Order: sequence, then structure tokens, then C-alpha cells
Amino acid sequence: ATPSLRGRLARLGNPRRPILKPNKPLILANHVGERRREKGEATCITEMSVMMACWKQN
Amino acid sequence: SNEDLPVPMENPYKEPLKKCILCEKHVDYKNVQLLSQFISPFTGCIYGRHITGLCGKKQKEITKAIKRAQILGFMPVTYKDPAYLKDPKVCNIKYRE
Amino acid sequence: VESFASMLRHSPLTQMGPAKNKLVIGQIFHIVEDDLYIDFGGKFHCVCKRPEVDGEKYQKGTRVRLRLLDLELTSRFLGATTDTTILEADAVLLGLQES
Amino acid sequence: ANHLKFIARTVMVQEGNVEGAYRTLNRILTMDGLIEDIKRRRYYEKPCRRRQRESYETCRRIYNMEMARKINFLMRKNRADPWQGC
Amino acid sequence: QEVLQLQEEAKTFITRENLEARVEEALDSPKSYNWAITREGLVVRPQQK
Amino acid sequence: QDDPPPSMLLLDYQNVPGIHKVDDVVKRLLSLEMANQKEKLKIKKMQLMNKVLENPEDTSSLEARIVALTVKIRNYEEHMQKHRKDKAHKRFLLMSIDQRKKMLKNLRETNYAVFE
Amino acid sequence: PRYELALILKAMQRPETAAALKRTLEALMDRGAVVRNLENLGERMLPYKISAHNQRHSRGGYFLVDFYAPATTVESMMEHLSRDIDVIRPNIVKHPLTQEVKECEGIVPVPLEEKLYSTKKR
Amino acid sequence: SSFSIYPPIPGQENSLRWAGKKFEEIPIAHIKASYNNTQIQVVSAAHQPLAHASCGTEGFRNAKKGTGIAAQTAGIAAAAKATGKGVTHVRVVVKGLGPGRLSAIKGLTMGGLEVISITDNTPIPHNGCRPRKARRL
RNA sequence: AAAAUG
RNA sequence: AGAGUUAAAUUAUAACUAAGCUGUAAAAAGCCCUAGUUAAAAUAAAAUAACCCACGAAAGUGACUCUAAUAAUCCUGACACACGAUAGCUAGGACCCAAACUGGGAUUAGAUACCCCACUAUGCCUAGCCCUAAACCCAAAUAGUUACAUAACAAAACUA
Ligand SMILES: [Mg+2]
Ligand SMILES: [Mg+2]
Ligand SMILES: [Mg+2]
Ligand SMILES: [Mg+2]
Ligand SMILES: [Mg+2]
Ligand SMILES: [Mg+2]
Ligand SMILES: [Mg+2]
Ligand SMILES: [Mg+2]
Ligand SMILES: [Mg+2]
Ligand SMILES: [Mg+2]
Ligand SMILES: [Mg+2]
Ligand SMILES: [Mg+2]
Ligand SMILES: [Mg+2]
Ligand SMILES: [Mg+2]
Ligand SMILES: [Mg+2]
Ligand SMILES: [Mg+2]
Ligand SMILES: [Mg+2]
Ligand SMILES: [Mg+2]
Ligand SMILES: [Mg+2]
Ligand SMILES: [Mg+2]
Ligand SMILES: [Mg+2]
Ligand SMILES: [Zn+2]
Repeated sequence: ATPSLRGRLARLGNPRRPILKPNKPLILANHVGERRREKGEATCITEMSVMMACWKQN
Repeated sequence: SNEDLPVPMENPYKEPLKKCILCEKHVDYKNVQLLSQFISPFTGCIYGRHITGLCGKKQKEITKAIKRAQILGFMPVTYKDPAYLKDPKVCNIKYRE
Repeated sequence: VESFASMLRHSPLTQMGPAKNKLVIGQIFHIVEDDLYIDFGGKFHCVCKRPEVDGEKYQKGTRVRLRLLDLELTSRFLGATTDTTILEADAVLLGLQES
Repeated sequence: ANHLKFIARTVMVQEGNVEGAYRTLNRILTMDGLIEDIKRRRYYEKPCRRRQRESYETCRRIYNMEMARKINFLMRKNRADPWQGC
Repeated sequence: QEVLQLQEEAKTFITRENLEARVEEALDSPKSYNWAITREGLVVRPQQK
Repeated sequence: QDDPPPSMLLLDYQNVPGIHKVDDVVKRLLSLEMANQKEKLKIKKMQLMNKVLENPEDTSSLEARIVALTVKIRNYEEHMQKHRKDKAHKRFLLMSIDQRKKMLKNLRETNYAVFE
Repeated sequence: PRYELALILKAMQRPETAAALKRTLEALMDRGAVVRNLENLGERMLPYKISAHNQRHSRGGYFLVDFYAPATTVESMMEHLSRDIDVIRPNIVKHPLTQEVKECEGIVPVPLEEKLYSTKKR
Repeated sequence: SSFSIYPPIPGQENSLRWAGKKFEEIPIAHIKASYNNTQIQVVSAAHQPLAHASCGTEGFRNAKKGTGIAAQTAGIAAAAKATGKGVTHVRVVVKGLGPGRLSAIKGLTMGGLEVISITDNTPIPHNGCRPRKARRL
């Protein structure tokens, strides 16, 4: 469920201390963010290790 | 002069408000079996509103009861008791997928 | 001369009351490859999925039974002055004019 | 220390599957918030920064939940348009 | 009514004469406050086991 | 200083019949010995209003309010005598003194005989 | 019941527990408090190993002593039970029965807050 | 095949055996996976250290011991030293969050040990000691 | 990581 | 505001194992009276609950228990009275951990800085001072209205 928003921001009618302090106005935009491309990582370091074990032993 | 005009009266189709599972119940610090259903079995954290689904009063009351029982010597803090581990699942959190 | 208060008091929509979990008859007026546009007749047209049983029997003009959920799906969002209208209704399929 | 050991944050391996049991255990900690708690407790954060982090996280969560709600509301209009050409 | 309610409870209080009986009775009559809940909102007791 | 007895059978269980017929066990529980400080505040308010005021029912009156706040001022001074570093209750006592003085000025302006 | 006392006694023999309870209730009465009921919760595993009186305690019997006591005598009983060597953990709280159960009215639906920003055209 | 991920606590009457021993007698592999090192020590159920191997002891160096490869090699050598004393099953206890966390866990399996249980005993102070100041001022 | 001036 | 208590971590302290531990993009310095596991007082702080928005006039407050307790039959109002985060001063006590300053090691042409290690004042308790903050929600207090009406941005425009 969506968190409550009543009495959170600093307004003229709000009597209490503001709770949330938005960096940018909380207006729902008309476009979603572009999907993030995942950061790559090295592959089979585990099998490279057993490959080099033969070379260090033999 | 029209007898078919709408009359300003209360809504008859007003559905009853949803109740938390413990509305009009008694929360206690000695009921470790009840307090254990709202704590994680592996870590011991107290579940939030989005997990339990309790209205505003009983969430604070169950939190205070858990915190009191953890220090009075009735319930462990780090884990949920295996004796009460087999209780029915009330929380809405799913770990194993 | 009949007055609008008088005919609205006897309108079927007034007799239905809330539109939640109400059984209505609708007639299909448009057909998509897999979506059926059913006009239950209240304000808007609902869109339903073609079932697996007797799927060939759903044609244009066919009368079906619906369990109405909402007359018009609207809701409020952040920073919106008014609702976001879906121009549709919510209903589910039960049968096709069982008579 | 005072509690009995091998009860909390323990996952039992099934049929020798260790890689998946570790993923299950990692899911336990991520969904209980322990991983972020450790990464945050590595270095101390001042209360002024803690309040800003809480406010930013709450605003981001509210925006994300509202966007997801609108997306799920508008999923119905994903169907192919039958009035093409009008 | 509250005075009458307490009057009935005054008979079952623990006193010097009742100390020896009450201690032994408590040592032989264990009590449990454990009770759980369900999603429907009903209470379930472990005492039927 | 006033000395309210601990076995006084406090106000909430004083005007009901049959209080003296029950035994000492019930009478002790229904007395000030088992009571908190707010009960003693009510008892002191009652005992001061029965002797200082002329109409105990007229609470909205200036002199009744002055007596009611005098009870609270005495309680606040007693609290101060125990807690020296308490600044919140010190502020409460100092503001109640000003309120009582303001209403005493108003009473002096309106009804002189009652003020004296 | 006004006050409640959650007495965690050391796990020990039946006559020793009887004597400890008798002397504890005698100490409760000597301060001017009437004990209303005595309840035994049974001897279970302690949630954690409690270190008290230079002893590591793993077991312990639970007891519930509800009574009526003046507000002035609450602390002296705590000091007595602290130096009592057969008590693992003394705790005096308010009895849960004196707080009346208010009507837990239910989940009142809260609407989405609106007019948080002006009507400027973005 | 009703299998529960919950631990077999000694308080119950369950019947589970690994190489003829109960869950309470199976040795422990304490694995501290720090941000710059990974230390593995195999102790018995009686808290007697059997095998100890760490990336520093594996002939590594300052920054090369922080990688997951050093953790895997340390796990392999710790597994070899454990098998030297005749052990079959062990319970892994992971301490700390680091890069050599999963790699040194799988190192025991690569070196010839069967992992039956993994317990995350990570230090989580409930706002106890104040940690050091944040970097990048 | 680093890294000034016109 | 007082009084009492501690669940996790940390440490002074003992026992087994190892020759390394810490440290960063990489190193060096430091510690090898070092490190891992099993037990362990004192001090400091108070995970999740909190997607909660309550209390207090403000500063401020969210580990537990008990006591006292949160002015005004409720307008505004000072240079008068009382408070007033952190930082700083005095006396006594405490010191796990963090850290101004300082001393070493990195980088740089220089680095009396950002990076690493150690430590002091200090952060902790009682008593007495100091009376300062981007003490800001930069929006004064009290009762109101959605009438006329967008310099711009931002939290809409306004009355007595
Ligand atoms: Mg306020
Ligand atoms: Mg901004
Ligand atoms: Mg933006
Ligand atoms: Mg700065
Ligand atoms: Mg120049
Ligand atoms: Mg103090
Ligand atoms: Mg401890
Ligand atoms: Mg010391
Ligand atoms: Mg060196
Ligand atoms: Mg805490
Ligand atoms: Mg008030
Ligand atoms: Mg004024
Ligand atoms: Mg100050
Ligand atoms: Mg200071
Ligand atoms: Mg110091
Ligand atoms: Mg330091
Ligand atoms: Mg230097
Ligand atoms: Mg401020
Ligand atoms: Mg200003
Ligand atoms: Mg003003
Ligand atoms: Mg413009
Ligand atoms: Zn409820």
C-alpha cells in the first residue's frame, strides 16, 4: 500500500514540522525511466583457478 | 410539488470499515506465542504495517509488547522460538521462492 | 408529462444500486482476435477475455452474463487535479444467455 | 552471545545444494534489511544525513508505488486497438 | 457496583492465613496466557493438545 | 500545610451508601493510601473549595478558577522541591503564577470583597 | 489488580520454591500491599542465559504476583528483590487489566492528499 | 519429502543423521569474510580448533588477498587440512560482509567438504559502539 | 587514485 | 525531571590453533603483548518496529519499568521573568568506541588537505557558567474566506 502523504510536506495549512522534504515536486511524470543496463563481471574465475592449479602443480 | 425528488439522508449502502485482526482484542506482553507471529523467524525483526496489516493502534501496541517482553525475560530477541515456530502464518511476507 | 425525477427513480440503474458483484446481461458489439467488447448497457463498454469452453460461440451481437465489479474505473494519482479516466468498465464473464 | 547458537539466520542445505541455499539466505537478509544495515553501519552517518536519507527514501518509495499503481491501472489499455484507421 | 465487585474479590485475597495454602496451590496449578490468531480473526489455543 | 489522611475514603467512593459497612480490606483499597497523587489533588481541591468558596457548583467563576489553580501551584512547588533541574515544570509553575496573578487583578477590578 | 510483578525465580526444588514464594509474599505484605492472586506460569527455558548474582542461569520458573500497592512503596520492593539471591529478574509493571480496552474501530480509509502543489502549467 | 530449512534444534526429538552423528556433534567452520581478508577456521563441536587457513596464510599479499580467488584458495586449503583429520560434514558460520564471502564458502566444497548448514552470524550492533567517520569529506 | 594557470 | 534494569556489538582479562593482523585503486606506516574460536565485568549508544507522525512553547525527544507530570472557562503583547541544539569554560568522577590538535605513512612541484594508523582535548555523569546556529519550514500571533485574482520561481491568492 502507498505510504500516507497527509501532514508530510511544509505548507501554509500544515501546523506541524514537515516530515518529507522533496528534492523535486512529487508530480507523477508522463514517462518512466529507461531500464538500467547491468554492469558486467568476469566469468569462470573458478574454472580459471582449477586450470592454473594444474600448471602450478605439474 | 414533486414526490420523487431525492431526499438528503445518510448513505444506506455504507459498507462496514475493515478491521485489523486484533480490533477489540487484548494485546499482552506475556503472550509470547502471539507476539512471535509478528517477528521474523530467522532474524527477529518486527514486521511493519505493510506486512502485518493492522490498524494504527494495534501496531504500536504490539511493538511495545514485543519490546517489553524482550527485556522482561519472556521472548528471545535474536530469533523466534521453535516451539511457536509452527504457528499459523498471519504476516504477508514470503521468503522462500 | 413525465418528469425526470419520476423516470430516474424507476430507472433500472437506480434499482441496481451499487454496481459491485451485480449480475447483468450484456451484448457484444465488437470483436477482437482475443478480446470481446461487451456493452452491459450502463455507461461504458467492458472488455473481456474469450473463454476456453465454447469459444467459437461468441460472435457479434451475442448476449452474455456478467458479474459487474465497477461502473467506471477511475482513480487518483500524485499531482493530479482530477481522476484518470479509463473509458471502460470492470466485469467478468460467467455465461452466454443461459435460457 | 547470551542466546542459543545455530538458530537465527540459519538455512539448511537440501541435497547438497549450497549455491542455492546461500541465495535463499541472502534473500532472507535483504528482505529483512540486514545487508543495507551492515553497509550503512560500516561508516557512521550523522543525524543530519540520516534525516535526509529517510526523507529521500520515503519520497522515492511514494513515487515508485504511485507509478506502479498507475501502471497496473493502465495495463488494461495494452490491448491491440480495434479502431485503427478511424 | 464497583464496591460490590471488590467485596466479592476481598474473600479470595491472599492473607497470612492463606499464604501456606495459596503457595502450594500455585505450585500445583500452572497457568498459561499463550493464544494465537489466524487470518480470519479467530483465536486458537494450545490447550487442546 | 494540609494533612489529608491516607484512610480518607477518597471522593469517588465517598458519596455512595454503605462505605462504612464493608471491612478494612476494602476500605483501605478505596482510600488515599492506595491512591495516586491526582486523587489527592482532587481531594485538596474539594477541601479548599468547600471552605474558601461560597458556591461550589459555579466552577466557571473567577474565584473558583483561582482556587483550582492555587491547588496546582502548590502541587508544582512540591514537585520543584524534589526536582531541582526540572525546567519544564518550573516553566509551568512560573506561568501558572502569572495566570493566577492576572485573574487576581481581574477579580480586584470586578468584585473587591471576594478579592479580599 | 493494580500492580503486577513478573518474578523469575531460580530453577530449584519444590520446597525451596515454596519457601522463596512465602518469604517474597511476606516482603510484599510488610510494605503495606495486599496480594490479590498468585499465578504460576511454569518452569521453561529462559530466552537467553541471564547473568545474576555471579551465577549463569539457563533455566528459571515464572511467577505472576498481582497486588494493590501504594505508589510510594513500589521502589523499595524493587531494591529488596534486587538483593534477594533467589530471584533472576524482578520486574514491577502496571497490571494490564486496569487499562480498559478501547474500541479498536478499524482501518479508517485515508484519501490521497491533494492541493500539495499549485496549478502551474509545466 | 517434507524438508524444512529451519535448524534441527536439540530440544526436539527429530531423527536426522550425517555420517552417524547428530547435528550437535558436527564441526563448525567459522569464516570471517572481511573487506580485505578472509579467515577460515574449522573447530569441532567441543570448540577445539582443527584446521585454520586464511588468504594471508596462503602466500598472498596486501591487495591480492582481498579478491574472491584468494578466498577460494584459502577454503580449498582449509578443506584439505580438515580432511587430514577425518571430517565429513561441517556447518559454515559466515561473519561479516565482504567479497570473499561466497567464494570461500564454495572453497570447502571444492576442497572436499560437504556443507549441510549455513548460518549468518554477522555483527549487528543495535547502535552500540560509534563507528569511524565517513570517507570522502 | 592524481591533475595548476591563461 | 528523578530512581532501577539491559538485548546485540565492543573491550580489560584466561584457554586451544595459526604466523600473520589492520590497512587502501595500489601501497607504505602501525601492530606481530598479533589474529580466529570458546567464556567476560565497567563505560558509551539505544538495530527492525518507523512505508509510523505522536509529545513538548522552542531547542528537542522514539531500549524497558516505576513515581511526579504536561498553564490559562484558552486574543495580541516587551528592553521584565524563565528556557534555549551542538561547540566552549571550571571542579570532581568515567573513558569501550569515535575524534579537533599532534606524530608517522601515502599522493603531489609543494599538501602543514581529501586516503591509512596511533593518540589528546572533546563526545559520557553531578554541580556551576557561556546564551550562539542555514535556532529555516528563510513563510509572526489570534479568528477566518475560496470572493477579485497567476511579475518569475517556490509552499495559491487573501481579509479583521
Ligand atoms: Mg505541537
Ligand atoms: Mg531544492
Ligand atoms: Mg527530475
Ligand atoms: Mg564542511
Ligand atoms: Mg599564478
Ligand atoms: Mg539527571
Ligand atoms: Mg552484554
Ligand atoms: Mg576498563
Ligand atoms: Mg610494513
Ligand atoms: Mg535500541
Ligand atoms: Mg495545555
Ligand atoms: Mg500573550
Ligand atoms: Mg546552550
Ligand atoms: Mg559540554
Ligand atoms: Mg579521552
Ligand atoms: Mg581511534
Ligand atoms: Mg600528516
Ligand atoms: Mg532546527
Ligand atoms: Mg528568519
Ligand atoms: Mg508575535
Ligand atoms: Mg512565463
Ligand atoms: Zn484494529
